[PDB]
Amino acid sequence: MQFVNKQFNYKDPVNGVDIAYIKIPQMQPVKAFKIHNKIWVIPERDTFTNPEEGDLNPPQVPVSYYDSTYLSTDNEKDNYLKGVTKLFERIYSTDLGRMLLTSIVRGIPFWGGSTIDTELKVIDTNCINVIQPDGSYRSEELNLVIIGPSADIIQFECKSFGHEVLNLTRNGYGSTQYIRFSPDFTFGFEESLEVDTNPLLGAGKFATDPAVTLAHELIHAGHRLYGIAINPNRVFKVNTNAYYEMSGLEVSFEELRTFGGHDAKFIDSLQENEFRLYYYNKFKDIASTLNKAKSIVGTTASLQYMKNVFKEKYLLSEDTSGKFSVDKLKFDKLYKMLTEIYTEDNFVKFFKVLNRKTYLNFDKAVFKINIVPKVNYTIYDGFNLRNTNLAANFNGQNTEINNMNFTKLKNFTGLF
Repeated sequence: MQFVNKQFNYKDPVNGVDIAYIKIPQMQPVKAFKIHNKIWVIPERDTFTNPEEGDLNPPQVPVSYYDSTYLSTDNEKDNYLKGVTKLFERIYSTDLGRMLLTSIVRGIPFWGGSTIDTELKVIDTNCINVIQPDGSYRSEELNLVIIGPSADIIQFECKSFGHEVLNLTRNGYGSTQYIRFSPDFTFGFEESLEVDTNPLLGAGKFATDPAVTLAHELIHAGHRLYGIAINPNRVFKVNTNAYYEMSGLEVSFEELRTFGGHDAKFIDSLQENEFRLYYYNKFKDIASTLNKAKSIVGTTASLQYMKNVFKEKYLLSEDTSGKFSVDKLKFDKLYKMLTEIYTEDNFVKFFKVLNRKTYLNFDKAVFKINIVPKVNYTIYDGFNLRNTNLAANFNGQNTEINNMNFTKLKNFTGLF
C-alpha cells in the first residue's frame, strides 16, 4: 500500500488541489505537489524560508557544496519529485517508517493562535496559500513540506516559522516543518570506525543511503511537530574524540537523540528525566488550553472535531463532560516512541544498509547520484539490488564496486 498515490510528473497540469501554485507564509508563487494528506513537495531551491538566505551563491566550510544552477530545470524538478517520492515509499515500506509517517500525519500543529482563552484558532504560519482555479488564494493547513536546499546544497535540515511569543517546536504545539533536502546527492563515509571518526583519513568508500538521510530529517520533523524538540542550546561539549576537542565541537542533544544508539546515551538519565517532565508539562498546558476553549474561530472545522484531532495527536484522556487530561503512562509511551523508537540507528536496521555508526564522525565526500532509475535504486533494496552483484556486503553502497552510481564532487578529508 503506497504512501504516495500519484506518480506526479513535474509538467502535469495544475489543478489547484494537489498540483498547485502556492505561497508560503514577498515571493512569487511556486509549483507544488501534495503527495499525501498534510504533506507537500516544492521542487525548488529554498530561497524563501529565511530572508537572509535569498540567493544561491557561496558566502566555504569543508562539508558544503555549491551550485547555483542545481534544481533550476524542469527535468531536474521532475527527477527531484520522483526521487523524493521513491524515498517516501522506501521509508513507508518498513514497519518503522510507516509508524513514523503515521505519527507525522497525525501531528497537526496545535491551534494555539488565539489570545482569547475561550476561543480556539489556527496559527497562519502552519498553512500555505494555494491558488485556486479562479486565481484566488485559499489557506490550507499542512504538517510537512519537502523543499530543495538553499545555497549549500548538502545542508539538509528541518526548519519552521516561529511565533512572536510561543516556542512552537518546544512547547508541545508543533509547527509546519520545512525540510531542506535533495535526493540527488549523498555523503561518503568509511567502514572502519577509527577511520570514519578521524578527520585526516578516508576518501568515502561507502555511500549513505538517502532514505536514511530523509528519515533522519523526518525524525526531527516528528519531534518538532509534537513540540518536543530539545532546545539547540543544550549541547554535548564533546569530549570523546580528540579531534572534536581540538576544535571545540559541540553537538546538540537533539541531534544525538535523533541518531539514537550509543549517541543518545550521552544525554544522561537526569537530563532525560528533566526533558520528559518538561514536555509532560507542555502537554498539560495544551489540555488546559483546550478545556478553556468554548468556541472555535473560522468556519472550516468544528470545535468538537479539532478537540478530537488534538486528543488523538497527544493521546489525551477525555471524560464524559468533555474535559481533557494527560495520562502520564500514555505520555511516556508516546514521548518514547517519538524519541527512542524513531531514530537513525533503528532505520539502518530496517533498511539493512551500511551507515555511519555515530553522528560524531567526519564526513568524507559528497557524491552526485541518481536514484530515479530502477536499475540504480529501488524502494525495496536501495542501491543493494537483489539477485545481482550489489546484493551482498552492501556492494551497492560501495562506491568503488558500484562506481557507475556515484560521481565524487568534493573530498572533505584534508579540509577540516
